Amino acid sequence: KYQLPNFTAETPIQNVILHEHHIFLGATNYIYVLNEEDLQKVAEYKTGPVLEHPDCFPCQDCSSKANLSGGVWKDNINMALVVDTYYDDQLISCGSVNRGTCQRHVFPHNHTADIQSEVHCIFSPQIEEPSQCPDCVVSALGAKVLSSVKDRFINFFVGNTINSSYFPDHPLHSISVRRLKETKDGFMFLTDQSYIDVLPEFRDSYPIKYVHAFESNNFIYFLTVQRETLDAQTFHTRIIRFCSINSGLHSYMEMPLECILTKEVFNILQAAYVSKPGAQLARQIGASLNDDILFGVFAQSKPDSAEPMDRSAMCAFPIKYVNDFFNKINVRCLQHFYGPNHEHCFNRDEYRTEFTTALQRVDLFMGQFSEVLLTSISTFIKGDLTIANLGTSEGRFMQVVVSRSGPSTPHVNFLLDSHPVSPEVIVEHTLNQNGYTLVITGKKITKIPLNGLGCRHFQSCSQCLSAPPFVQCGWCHDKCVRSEECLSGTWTQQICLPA
Amino acid sequence: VVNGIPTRTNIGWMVSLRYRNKHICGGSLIKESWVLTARQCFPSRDLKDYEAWLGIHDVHGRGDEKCKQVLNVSQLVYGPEGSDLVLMKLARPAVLDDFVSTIDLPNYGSTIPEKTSCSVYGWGYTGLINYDGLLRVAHLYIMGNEKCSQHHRGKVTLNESEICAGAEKIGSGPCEGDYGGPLVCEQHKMRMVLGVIVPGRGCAIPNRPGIFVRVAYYAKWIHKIILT
Repeated sequence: KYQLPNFTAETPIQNVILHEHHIFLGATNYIYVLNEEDLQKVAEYKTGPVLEHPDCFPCQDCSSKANLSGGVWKDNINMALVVDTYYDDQLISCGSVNRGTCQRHVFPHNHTADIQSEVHCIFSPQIEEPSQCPDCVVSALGAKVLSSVKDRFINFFVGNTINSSYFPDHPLHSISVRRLKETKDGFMFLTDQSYIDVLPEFRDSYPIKYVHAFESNNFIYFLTVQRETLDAQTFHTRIIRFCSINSGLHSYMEMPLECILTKEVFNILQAAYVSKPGAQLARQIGASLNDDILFGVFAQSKPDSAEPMDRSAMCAFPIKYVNDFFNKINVRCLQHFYGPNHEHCFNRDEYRTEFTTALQRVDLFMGQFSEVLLTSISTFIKGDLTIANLGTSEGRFMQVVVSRSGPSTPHVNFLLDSHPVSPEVIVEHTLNQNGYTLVITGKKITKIPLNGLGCRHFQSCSQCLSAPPFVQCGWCHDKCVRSEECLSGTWTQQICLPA
Repeated sequence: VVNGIPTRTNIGWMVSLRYRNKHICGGSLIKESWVLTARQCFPSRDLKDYEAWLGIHDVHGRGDEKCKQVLNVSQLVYGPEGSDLVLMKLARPAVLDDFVSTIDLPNYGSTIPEKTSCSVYGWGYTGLINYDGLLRVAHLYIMGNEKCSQHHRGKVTLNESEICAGAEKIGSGPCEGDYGGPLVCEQHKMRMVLGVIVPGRGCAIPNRPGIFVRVAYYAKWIHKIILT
């Protein structure tokens, strides 16, 4: 039982951002602001329960229809949360509710907890092509939003699960790329090549969960769970990669990914973090001290389904190899976007390519976790060591060392609040290679230090001197901990005085 | 352009770039067959979709039947990796009456003294309920980069290839639909295009100058493309 900085909200936490020494939780009907230092709530802003209506349009609000003839009151799930800083510093947040319509909170030039005083909804009315809806960003039923500055424009890349609720004049797109207007009052799609959509026919058949997205090496990557093939029973994780451009989605390709036990396959990616490796791991997996690797915590499918069983395995893909597999000289065509029939698909910027074989890699834990459901991963370097921060459906949080050579057992293992661990995670470093992870559990965010922890559970000097050396604990008179974190002039890894 | 006025009459170097039939961007006509403009101006790669209207005053050509010249675009030549410059070749030279003129250009190494007075020009956004569509002009003075960095408060640091102009104490300046447009100054005697409008970090923010692209930094390259 550990004792850590422990903030609890009154509603579930979807999303989390750290900005200028504050923490912004994007929550059901709420956005919170906590202090980075102690996690005390400084400010709230109520995105609060909101009323849906055919007549009540998407950036205008209404208690002017509250009495209702066919209008429902609705919970405002946070889907996206982006701090932007190219323009004057602002929080951009995108709820599930008014056809997926973001608002900006503009921080005044000193109070940073002020999500509240200047807030504009973002929906410019559509006049050239009244069919389109570029201010309809997020999907109520699953979105990932990744924002990046490019060519002096703020760009938004967006994965959206989509369900054939044929919305007249406000459709959603499965992946897409749109920029803000410098007038800050609307997004725009640059050309008709800037979205790729599941075909109307398959929009239900079955869908595409978007687990993760990240930019690296001048491509944008999405991580995804979907349909080994259409109307084809069994599920599946892919990468999606395309050129980082405003102008549209360019070199688009989805390639399957396989995690295996050693074939025992883990086809449902659960969470993923991207980081550089430490030397030990580096050497082992193809290396490069300064390379991006995708750590992915996967899971085994309940047969004929997409729901995960309590079987986990994590395994790591360096994006440098991902690209090789994408680039090198076979290749199918995008069955869900084109027809399975008609041109382009009977042929070979312009084309959209599926891959027929996965890039496979083996569990790095070797089954260490093949009886629990890992739901969250994060990663860091300590000297030569690479360390996973793991999270579980049972609520367990644990720090492990990543290695092929060595089947390591976690040096930290314990219960966070009985609610499962959330895949949405923050890691932030501080000088000299420590820092902390922020870790969401049901509706509580916890500030687990990256480093000292694996010592705190030794209740006695002897025991403490007996700990795994890499953790670097010592005995500080009455407690067990690493040197920096020890008060007085004493501290050993060798001597216990007659207590 | 936000917080500027209608231009008395039309302006010779001014070019409206049009993608898929509506106007999208400004452009300075620098020689009979060359419009200098910004890269953020080309969503398509297919040059079919574009068209360059010359010697106009009304963004929609409304006043100007007797001056308008519409030309197809034959080539795009993007400038060096850093820049957002692109040189547009039109498929047949513009014909130079009084309504169509080229603007001059700086010498490669050249500077400009501070507080040198300038103008931006455009059919882009004006924040007006009903923009009448006429060319608009806003006046700025050239600020140094050294001060310009401190006016943007650490948010940006300018390359020797960027240049600043602002108006004293107020909000005015180019915006959406203005890009590719000229920042034009004068000193020696005549008029030169000295910066190229590229997207900012907000339109007409009171007391935060606009950063444009130093044409002087790129003049060599421009010349080796246009002179022929």
